[PDB]
Amino acid sequence: NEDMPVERILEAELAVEPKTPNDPVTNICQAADKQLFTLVEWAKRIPHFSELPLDDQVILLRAGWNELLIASFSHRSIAVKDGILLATGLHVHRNSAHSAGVGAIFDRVLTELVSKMRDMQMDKTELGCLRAIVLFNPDSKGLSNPAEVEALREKVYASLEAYCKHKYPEQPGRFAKLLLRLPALRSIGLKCLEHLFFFKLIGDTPIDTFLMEMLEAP
Amino acid sequence: EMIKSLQHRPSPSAEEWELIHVVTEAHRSTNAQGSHWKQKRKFLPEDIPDDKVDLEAFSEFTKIITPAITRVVDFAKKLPMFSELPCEDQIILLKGCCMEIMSLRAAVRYDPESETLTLSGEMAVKREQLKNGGLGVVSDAIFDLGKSLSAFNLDDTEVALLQAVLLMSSDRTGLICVDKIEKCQETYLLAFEHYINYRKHNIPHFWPKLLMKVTDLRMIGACHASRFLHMKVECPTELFPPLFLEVFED
Ligand SMILES: N[C@@H](Cc1cc(I)c(Oc2ccc(O)c(I)c2)c(I)c1)C(=O)O
Ligand SMILES: CC1=C(/C=C/C(C)=C\C=C\C(C)=C\C(=O)O)C(C)(C)CCC1
Repeated sequence: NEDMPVERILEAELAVEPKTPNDPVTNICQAADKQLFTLVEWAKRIPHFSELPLDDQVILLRAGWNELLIASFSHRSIAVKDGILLATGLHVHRNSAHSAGVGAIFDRVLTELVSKMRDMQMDKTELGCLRAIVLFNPDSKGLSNPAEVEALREKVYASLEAYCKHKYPEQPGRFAKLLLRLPALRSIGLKCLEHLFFFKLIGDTPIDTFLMEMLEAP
Repeated sequence: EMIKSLQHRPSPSAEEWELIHVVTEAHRSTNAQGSHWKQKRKFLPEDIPDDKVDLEAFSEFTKIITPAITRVVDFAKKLPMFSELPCEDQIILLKGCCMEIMSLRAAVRYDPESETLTLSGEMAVKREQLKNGGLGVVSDAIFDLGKSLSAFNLDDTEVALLQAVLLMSSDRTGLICVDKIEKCQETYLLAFEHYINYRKHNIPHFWPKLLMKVTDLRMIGACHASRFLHMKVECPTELFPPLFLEVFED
């Protein structure tokens, strides 16, 4: 039942997340670089992540970093009206996004992610779990034994479903309402990555060390 | 307790069976070839892109695609909480989910002995054939889902309910009913969960394992849109049926 403890997962979230240039695209890139450090910390603090081969740990984090970071900033922004809150304490607004041309994907984030997490009042335990389900992706190319990864993902499905039924018995379809936020994140995360490479090539947007390392081959 | 507790993993709570039945039949009537799709199976003769579109295989698709989109419309029409939706709001939902439902409808008719999907229940096509005829790498994506969904042993109700879920996405651009559409999906999911509990599949974690396929479908949709733009370059817009243009152009 708890071969993946929701409390151990919620703890990872709290261990990295605290309590609540000019170019928005550059500011977001700065935030992303800082968070790539914290991301690996959070990852190691998730049950059984550190037990996988070191190359697999990399494979998984290299694969889901975008979606993970997107989810994490989107949940922090639940308060932040019409805009997004960065890990650098900075705020980026809908209008400023449009000015940078990035208004289309930004509107998608605010709507499909922030709004939906806000409307449903998504807690940090569920967030952690969704992020953990994204982390544990067996479909990732090159991992030595994906069955271990798949098993760990299945372990999160179980624990998250269990927590949902326990903490929210009134909401009988909360667990599916949460899982259905993942197609939106997969879709959004993919377009954000495209823009990132488009901005990486133009050269005009300054991408820091870790973010760069993600945007290049290993 | 124990007894009070052992009323866990529920089955469809009465009204849910009315819903299950309306939808199961909405999909049953709209699923082109019914119980005789294996019997009425017409293999496409060996003629087969990632663009460089094989117009001979593309033509056979453009033929059958006009009724296919229509069925995806018919099914939605029959669902009462959809029928009750505004002019705009229900066209946005119909545009967004069209290809998802079509791919899902195609993927469920995959047979591994022959390595073929069955378009509109009439035409059986191979991986190379669907690719070269305009779908390109979207073909592999549909084929791979057909392999993946085979283990799930989905039935007419499962499919019908998945279709209703794909249709009721509150995460589409420019929606005004919103919560009205969101609660429609909420009800349909709850029923789908219960029907799944009732079905008792030989698969552990079936419900989440299934719901994750929504991403695969959502992605088959998104790639189709880009794959359509590449078709538009490689064409003639006159080759595209007006309905196909209605759904996909914009
Ligand atoms: N088979 C489904 C309906 C369905 C019909 C056809 I033609 C299909 O192929 C496509 C679709 C879009 C395209 O642009 C091209 I080029 C080919 C698929 I995938 C599905 C059913 O049974 O309802
Ligand atoms: C390339 C790009 C984007 C990608 C951002 C990504 C991939 C991560 C952001 C992480 C942050 C912002 C972390 C944090 O604050 O903790 C978005 C669409 C959002 C803005 C414009 C273009």
